[PDB]
Amino acid sequence: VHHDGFQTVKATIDWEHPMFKLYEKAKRNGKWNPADIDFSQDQKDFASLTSEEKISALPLVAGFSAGEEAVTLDILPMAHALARQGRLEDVLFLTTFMHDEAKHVEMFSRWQQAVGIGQMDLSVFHNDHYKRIFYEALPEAMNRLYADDSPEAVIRAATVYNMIVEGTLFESGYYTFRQIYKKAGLFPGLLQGIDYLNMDEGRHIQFGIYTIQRIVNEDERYYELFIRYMDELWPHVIGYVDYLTELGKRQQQLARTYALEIDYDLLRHYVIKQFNLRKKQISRTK
Amino acid sequence: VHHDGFQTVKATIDWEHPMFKLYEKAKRNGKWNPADIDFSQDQKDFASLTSEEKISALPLVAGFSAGEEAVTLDILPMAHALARQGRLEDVLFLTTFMHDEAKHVEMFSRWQQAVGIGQMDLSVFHNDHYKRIFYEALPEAMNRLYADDSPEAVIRAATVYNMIVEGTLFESGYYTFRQIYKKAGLFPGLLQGIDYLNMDEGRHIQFGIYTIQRIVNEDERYYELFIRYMDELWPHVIGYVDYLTELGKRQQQLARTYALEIDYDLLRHYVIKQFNLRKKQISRTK
Ligand SMILES: [Fe+2]
Ligand SMILES: [Fe+2]
Ligand SMILES: [Fe+2]
Ligand SMILES: [Fe+2]
Ligand SMILES: [Mn+2]
Ligand SMILES: [Mn+2]
Repeated sequence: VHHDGFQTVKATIDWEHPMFKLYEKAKRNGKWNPADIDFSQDQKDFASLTSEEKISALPLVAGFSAGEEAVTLDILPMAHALARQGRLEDVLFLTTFMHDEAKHVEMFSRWQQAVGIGQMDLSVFHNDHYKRIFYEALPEAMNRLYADDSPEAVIRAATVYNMIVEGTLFESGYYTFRQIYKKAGLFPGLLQGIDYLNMDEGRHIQFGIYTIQRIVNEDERYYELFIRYMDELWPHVIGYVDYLTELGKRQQQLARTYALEIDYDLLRHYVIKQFNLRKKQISRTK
Repeated sequence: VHHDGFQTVKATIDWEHPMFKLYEKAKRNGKWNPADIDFSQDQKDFASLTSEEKISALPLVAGFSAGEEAVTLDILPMAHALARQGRLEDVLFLTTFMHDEAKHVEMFSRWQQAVGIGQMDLSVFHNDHYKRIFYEALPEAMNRLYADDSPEAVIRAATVYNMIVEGTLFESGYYTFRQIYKKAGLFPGLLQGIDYLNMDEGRHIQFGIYTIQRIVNEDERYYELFIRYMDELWPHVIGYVDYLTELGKRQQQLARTYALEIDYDLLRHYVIKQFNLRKKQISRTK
């Protein structure tokens, strides 16, 4: 449907808008290029691994590649909904969000190619709970926005996308990967990639917090909605975590070899901790 | 609706895809930031102008600010349609397309703020023909893709967006602005902005050419469709050009003052020339 007018012809960008300020930061700090990462050492490292050390790494890489791909694709409806509501600064910021995700998908896919598992189908490490979140709930909640951009639909989208997928699962997965492979001294290029990624994702969660909070601010009721959508997903979050935990426990060599005490009961608590932490960034009134 | 799987878990990005290669170039050459442009001289220049020299510049700025805003918003459905068709490399490239446009809107809006016309409503320089293209035909053709992503709907979208708006009108408008204000020595910051912009837009047109050509390649019939949608818009293109021409002719001082022979009959022929040129980049068979 038509345009009514244009904000930058009638007025200007709102230079003080919190999302314009996040946009300015995204440009300043968003310069990294996955094509510049030297993966030659990751290649040698992965080859040097035994065939069962090799698979120890792959479940997490399978959850991330798919994860980054899904969120690259599934942010588009948010951008549309907010655009149609006239929230131009939000939209400007979301262009950097989307391009960041594109680079995240790119980065993992380059790592897979370079270490020589590009031809390998990693779908086999997505259990039913992973599919529920990434193959199903994430795209259902975002796509809904094309026909329903009610406060309730926008809170639920930002909750599933930003608070659970990015704010709980990805955050914990970055922590985990660094806890394990940084201590072993493995996969320097990938870890460099993860670090850049982790920095981008700091902005992304700030958009979700801003979005959920500005809706909650209109009406307290929406707070209980937020808490509820969080608790609804939790079973699928921990059920993916158990599945991974249980995979990694039946492969103990890399932990033995590189001699790393993978405290699964410490990772598990980080997930639990991230989740509660996200709840605390939304207040019933603010 | 659900995801079936993920290309970067089953396989990798198609590193040889023409849109992945355009994505890589966009990252390398897409580093400019409008926030870094020094507009202090543009401010002094605009103040130094007489009040009727001042308005000589504004119609074109009004067509561009709105123009950049519209295309920032109206590329989203293309990204969605291609995403839903599984064209991941296209989508990656389109993240850079969208962010480029965000910066284009940003750049003009900064120029308006800096020269002190930010509070001025420039909508008054959008005649009926401009509205037909930008307020109406552009968003109708893009949004259609949400419900109809037939070859025919995708060709028409790329034609209106990339071949007419960007490939004909914007291209000509950049040429014009540089023909006039570069020769006068005015508005150095804006021209710097326009130059960066013109470089980004080289990639954008290559996506539209790629998109139209890959559809035409399936079936010659679509070529006549392409030519026809081009010819349908032309009246609105030249009717905006006459309106501008006719504005600039009833303001002759800046042309007198800065002593520039604004050959309107040379600009007019550039528009005609860009248009035919775009037709020639699509072949009935290739
Ligand atoms: Fe993210
Ligand atoms: Fe289960
Ligand atoms: Fe463009
Ligand atoms: Fe007319
Ligand atoms: Mn990401
Ligand atoms: Mn542009």
